[PDB]
Amino acid sequence: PFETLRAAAAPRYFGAALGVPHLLNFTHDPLFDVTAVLQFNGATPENEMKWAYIEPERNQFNFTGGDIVAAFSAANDYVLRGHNLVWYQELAPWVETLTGEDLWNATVNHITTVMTHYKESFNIYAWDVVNEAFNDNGTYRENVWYTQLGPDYIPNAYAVARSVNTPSKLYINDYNTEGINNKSDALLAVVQSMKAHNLVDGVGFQCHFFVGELPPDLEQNFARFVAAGVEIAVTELDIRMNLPPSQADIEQQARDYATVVNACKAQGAACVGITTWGITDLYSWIPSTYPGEGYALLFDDNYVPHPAFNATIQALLA
Ligand SMILES: *[C@@H]1O[C@H](CO)[C@@H](O[C@@H]2O[C@H](CO)[C@@H](O[C@@H]3O[C@H](CO[C@H]4O[C@H](CO[C@H]5O[C@H](CO)[C@@H](O)[C@H](O)[C@@H]5O[C@H]5O[C@H](CO)[C@@H](O)[C@H](O)[C@@H]5O)[C@@H](O)[C@H](O[C@H]5O[C@H](CO)[C@@H](O)[C@H](O)[C@@H]5O[C@H]5O[C@H](CO)[C@@H](O)[C@H](O)[C@@H]5O)[C@@H]4O)[C@@H](O)[C@H](O[C@H]4O[C@H](CO)[C@@H](O)[C@H](O)[C@@H]4O)[C@@H]3O)[C@H](O)[C@H]2NC(C)=O)[C@H](O)[C@H]1NC(C)=O
Ligand SMILES: *[C@@H]1O[C@H](CO)[C@@H](O[C@@H]2O[C@H](CO)[C@@H](O[C@@H]3O[C@H](CO[C@H]4O[C@H](CO[C@H]5O[C@H](CO)[C@@H](O)[C@H](O)[C@@H]5O)[C@@H](O)[C@H](O[C@H]5O[C@H](CO)[C@@H](O)[C@H](O)[C@@H]5O)[C@@H]4O)[C@@H](O)[C@H](O[C@H]4O[C@H](CO)[C@@H](O)[C@H](O)[C@@H]4O[C@H]4O[C@H](CO)[C@@H](O)[C@H](O)[C@@H]4O)[C@@H]3O)[C@H](O)[C@H]2NC(C)=O)[C@H](O)[C@H]1NC(C)=O
Ligand SMILES: *[C@@H]1O[C@H](CO)[C@@H](O[C@@H]2O[C@H](CO)[C@@H](O[C@@H]3O[C@H](CO)[C@@H](O)[C@H](O[C@H]4O[C@H](CO)[C@@H](O)[C@H](O)[C@@H]4O)[C@@H]3O)[C@H](O)[C@H]2NC(C)=O)[C@H](O)[C@H]1NC(C)=O
Ligand SMILES: *[C@@H]1O[C@H](CO)[C@@H](O)[C@H](O)[C@H]1NC(C)=O
Ligand SMILES: [Mg+2]
Repeated sequence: PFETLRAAAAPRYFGAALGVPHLLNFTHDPLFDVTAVLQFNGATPENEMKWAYIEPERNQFNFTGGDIVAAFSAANDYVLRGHNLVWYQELAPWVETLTGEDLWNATVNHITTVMTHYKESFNIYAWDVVNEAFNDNGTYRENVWYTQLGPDYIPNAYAVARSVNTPSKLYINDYNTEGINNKSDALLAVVQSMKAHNLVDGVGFQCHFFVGELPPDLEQNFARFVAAGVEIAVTELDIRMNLPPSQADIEQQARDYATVVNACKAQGAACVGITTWGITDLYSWIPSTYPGEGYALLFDDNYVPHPAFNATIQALLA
């Protein structure tokens, strides 16, 4: 109280994507784990619970990576989000050639085995069961499950997740759904249905934003999901800019983080937390995905806070 993100956010959590290779780099880069403990009280595994890592061959599970992030989280009594179970990317190659009932059987076994493991071992607050199931124009993404099983795979996946009987909230997660547009409309219609049918609890908004270009009706869109009766969370926040960073963009980034915080706070108890997709710019996915862009997180390459850090603290407290 009130100098850290985690303190300022209470009773909401303020989390970070944590990668196993950075956590285990404590010797050479202690500030990563130190900043995690001092500033954050939520965590999402960056990669190692994804299908390609956790079930690399059929019915052969590898929990090592997920267990490391979960244990770090448990030691610090973080809010832990499981991420993710059904997603067209970072999918083990053997899945992509399965057809029909065979594909569905593999998927049921994936969801059930992974969730049962973490039910018995750790406290998972929420699971991103299905990730990125829609296209920008509001149609269903034609991934392998859609192609083989049709649109019903989405509620069926939540049905399977429910049958594990964990105390985890079940979330659906996506990007470009943060404003009011075709994609968020489509997501909302499906969420309204699934919520009616007791299948989903939460909606995750990734919020991979570009500085000074946030969605115009961010808060209003959050509000209509909350009106549908789900909780929401900001799940993968970063706000990127062109490098080297201009003074104007650094200042605007501060305003943009505050804008996201305020859109969350406006929902009261229904918005449970904010997670940034990483801790420091030094390991951000952005400069390797968008060359010449970066400076997107709250701490720079030397773990010195951005001006956005102060703006986030102030918005959380106010
Ligand atoms: C289930 O899921 C699991 C979890 O995901 C999977 O397990 C993970 O699998 C991945 C992929 O294979 C693996 O990542 C790779 O690891 C490679 C091994 O690196 C480690 O070991 C080497 C070698 O250590 C030996 O030698 C040193 C000294 O030379 C000694 O100190 C060691 O104790 C050890 O000695 C013993 O063995 C030798 C013979 O090997 C004997 O001669 C000796 O007598 C001893 O018996 C180390 O050098 C590495 O150390 C680095 O990282 C650790 C952190 O864990 C640091 O503490 C350490 O200081 C050092 O850090 C430096 O390197 C890192 C990058 O590695 C830098 O970031 C950092 O700045 C430092 O410079 C490890 O301990 C590794 O080689 C490989 O590297 C990749 O990147 C390089 C670029 O450098 C590329 O060129 C390569 O191609 C690779 O892509 C990569 O990181 C994970 O380690 C592994 N486990 C975990 C927990 O994630 C599992 O496979 C899966 N199972 C399935 C699917 O079945
Ligand atoms: C575990 O912890 C360790 C820390 O102990 C982590 O290692 C560090 O990892 C970071 C992130 O990858 C690296 O930062 C990057 O550095 C490169 C340049 O690196 C070269 O130059 C370094 C500086 O060299 C001078 O200065 C030193 C002393 O300061 C002198 O000793 C030298 O002689 C030079 O005068 C040098 O230190 C580097 O180290 C190399 O040394 C060993 C041998 O010792 C070599 O074998 C290795 O190859 C090792 O690299 C190296 O020579 C920068 O270019 C990077 O900046 C880009 O990326 C940033 C984000 O990552 C971004 O903010 C920047 O703006 C910039 O991005 C821009 O440019 C990109 C070009 O690629 C564009 O793609 C992009 O879009 C954008 O436009 C970055 O700063 C550290 O070098 C590294 N430190 C060490 C000591 O290794 C390690 O990663 C951790 N591991 C895990 C798993 O967490
Ligand atoms: C809204 O935008 C979406 C996304 O841009 C767009 O959806 C795309 O539609 C086209 C067809 O109009 C899909 O193209 C393919 O058509 C062939 C048949 O010729 C199918 O075999 C494809 O199936 C996929 O699966 C194959 C394995 O069996 C793979 O080879 C590959 O993954 C194929 O894509 C597929 O139906 C295209 O896949 C989709 N894209 C996505 C992301 O869903 C849609 O047309 C737009 N609607 C509008 C503008 O009204
Ligand atoms: C998406 O926008 C287009 C305009 O190009 C519109 O015709 C269509 O009805 C919209 N889709 C949905 C699902 O609202
Ligand atoms: Mg706990």
